[PDB]
Amino acid sequence: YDLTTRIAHFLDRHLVFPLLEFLSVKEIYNEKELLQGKLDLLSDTNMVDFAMDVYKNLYSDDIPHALREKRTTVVAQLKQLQAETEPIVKHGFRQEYLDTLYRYAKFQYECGNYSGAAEYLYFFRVLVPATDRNALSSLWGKLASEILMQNWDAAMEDLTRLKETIDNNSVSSPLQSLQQRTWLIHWSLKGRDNIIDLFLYQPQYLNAIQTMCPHILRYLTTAVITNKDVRKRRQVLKDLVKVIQQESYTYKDPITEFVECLYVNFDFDGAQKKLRECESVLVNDFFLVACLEDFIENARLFIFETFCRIHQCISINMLADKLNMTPEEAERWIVNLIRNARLDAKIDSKLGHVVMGNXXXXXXXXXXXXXXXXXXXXXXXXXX
Amino acid sequence: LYQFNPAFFQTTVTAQILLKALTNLPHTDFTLCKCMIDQAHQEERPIRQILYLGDLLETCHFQAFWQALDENMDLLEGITGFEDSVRKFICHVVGITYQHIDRWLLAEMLGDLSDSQLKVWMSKYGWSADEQIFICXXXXXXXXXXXXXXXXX
Amino acid sequence: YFSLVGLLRLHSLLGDYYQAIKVLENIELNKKSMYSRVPECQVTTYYYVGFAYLMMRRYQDAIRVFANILLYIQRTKSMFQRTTYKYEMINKQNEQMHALLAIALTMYPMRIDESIHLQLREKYGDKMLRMQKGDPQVYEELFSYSCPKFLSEPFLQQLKVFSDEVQQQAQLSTIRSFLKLYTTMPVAKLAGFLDLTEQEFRIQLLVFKHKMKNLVWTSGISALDGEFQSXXXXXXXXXXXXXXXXXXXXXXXX
Repeated sequence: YDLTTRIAHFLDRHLVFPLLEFLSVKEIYNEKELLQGKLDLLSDTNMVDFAMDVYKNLYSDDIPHALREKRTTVVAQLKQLQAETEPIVKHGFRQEYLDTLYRYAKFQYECGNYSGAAEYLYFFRVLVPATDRNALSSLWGKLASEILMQNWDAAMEDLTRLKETIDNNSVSSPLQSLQQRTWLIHWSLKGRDNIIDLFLYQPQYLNAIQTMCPHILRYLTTAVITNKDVRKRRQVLKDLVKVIQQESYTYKDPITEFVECLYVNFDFDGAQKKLRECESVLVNDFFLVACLEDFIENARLFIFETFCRIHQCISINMLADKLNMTPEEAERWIVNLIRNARLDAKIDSKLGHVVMGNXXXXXXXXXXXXXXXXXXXXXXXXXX
Repeated sequence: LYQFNPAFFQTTVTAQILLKALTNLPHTDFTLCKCMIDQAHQEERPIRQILYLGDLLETCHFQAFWQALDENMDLLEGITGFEDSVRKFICHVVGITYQHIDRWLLAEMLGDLSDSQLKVWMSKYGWSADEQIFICXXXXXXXXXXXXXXXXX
Repeated sequence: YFSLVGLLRLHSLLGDYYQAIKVLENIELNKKSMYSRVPECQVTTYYYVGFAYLMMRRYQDAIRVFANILLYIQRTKSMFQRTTYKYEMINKQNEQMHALLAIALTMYPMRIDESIHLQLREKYGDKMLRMQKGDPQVYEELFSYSCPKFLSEPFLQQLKVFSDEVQQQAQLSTIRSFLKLYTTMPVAKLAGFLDLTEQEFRIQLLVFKHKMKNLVWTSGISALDGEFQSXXXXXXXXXXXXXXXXXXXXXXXX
């Protein structure tokens, strides 16, 4: 995939630069695109720490003019805001003070000092004229800064403060924004079964701010598909396949759409080949990178379970040959899966035979029949 | 008498009563005795230890029993045949829970016996080694007719 | 008879189990005198019977006596409704007795009934859920939190003995519930299921131990292979047909 479009695609500044730096650090130190674009993008802004890093090797050559100007303009801005806030604390007006807290927050954020951006951001608590706009926007900010400082605990916290807050409007997406933040927190924190529930829930039809439109499609999709323990047939069917709204996000990244159609349709080989194909790109995703190996393995386990429950006796060697993936690798994967107790697969690699089992038998059916009879009797008693 | 007249509680006699009760498993003797001793006394040494040993026997953890059993325990010395009585219970359980059993395993469960001693117990219950020690219409129709009639009605 | 029952209860509180049981055995007397004299006395007798059953290994006898004192869910799952005639304090005592019976009641059959019992309390419903889960960790915690209920005298119940015994029986039931029905079973599947039980080594031991109990049957256990193997039918069918007819009869009669 081209970087220009990816970097272009995400509105957020952190995504714009942090993603470039991730792609650069994440895959190859040598490649130009991560470093050139990050350099040029950083030089458009007030953070010299990021700029200093760019100056360092693997980064665009250091320029004296860029740093001195940024640095000095900052000194000036800090003095200005300091005074203005002094004066605002001393006209006795809440709105001005709130703006100052917000403006110190903005200043610190662009300057790249995140702790302070957070502190002065939430300092606007007391001076909030109203919880819904003064307070919920404070939430959106703590959410941005917390995501960027990598505390997703705090993200959930201000998500519950925001969505717990009494005034809620159905029309506003902010519902959308908060869903996205929560989804992201769950995803960063077996399958969560929360992340997907969140991402699948709605589309604002307005820019995510937090989540790439493709990002929501892929995160929702993969998290769901991997939720064997949590997911209902509906969860595969109800909340993804049948879900018309989510279709919008899905049509954005069609490779993922077909991946899910493949899985739902029982062609797990196709599905897993798509996944193998995308793996290298998905390892470039700043939020997804850490969970990739887990989600794919879970999907594979689910596929095995679908194969495994439907056949009493399996020719393992044939399956490995006919798998479309190497037989030895498949056997190794099964061996890894089994100890976890994910699969009740009865397997000897050497035999190549696999066997899974879900008067005694006859008694079983008889027992069930008796059970039903009991229920019927109970109903009769109730009627009486 | 001990429960009703606490000052007479005798540790040795109580311990011997409990140990002899165990020699009478699978019968309920051991459980009945426990019903006759309050918590405070069951928690005292060596009653606590004896109940623990009994627990291993009741739950049929024979290897654990022999291991935990301080063979040179004072109270056991005077209790004639204690060890063999325990073995009778074990063979009672074995006769019920095994079809075939490893010769080495049986000796372990009986208290790590020599092959010669094991032979004594196999002989006692008639067990022998194999490959190993060898251890071990019209009315209906009428009923349907009636049932059918009832259903129809 | 009332004096005997009270005396027996006193002995049980401060008294040995067997003598109290003998007193209970003498104790039962015609229902009718008790019914004429008061509503409560019969309930007290039922409670005493339930206590004896609880002391007794069988929970069946106590299950009947308790239901008669208080309404209980019947075989065939029909509601049993008790009379409200007895004096309100006596009725409260009866409700307490019913709460006690739940412990006996769960052992008797099934399954998740608390309909007569108030929905809001998590003390009994939570316990029912934990049993349903089949995982001890929740069960153990339920005892730990509601430690206070068990204690309610302290010497009389110094060690919580009965509750612990009951829980250990309760833990075993779920494993038997798979109840074999498989001619030959992979060891690994058994290990995964037995692993959940607190002892890791139990399956080598825990599985063999289950066979000794005889609740569940294991075939080929201790084998070199290491994989477990696992007119009468007509009678069963006939039995079912009978039940169906019975249900129909009740419907017609109704």
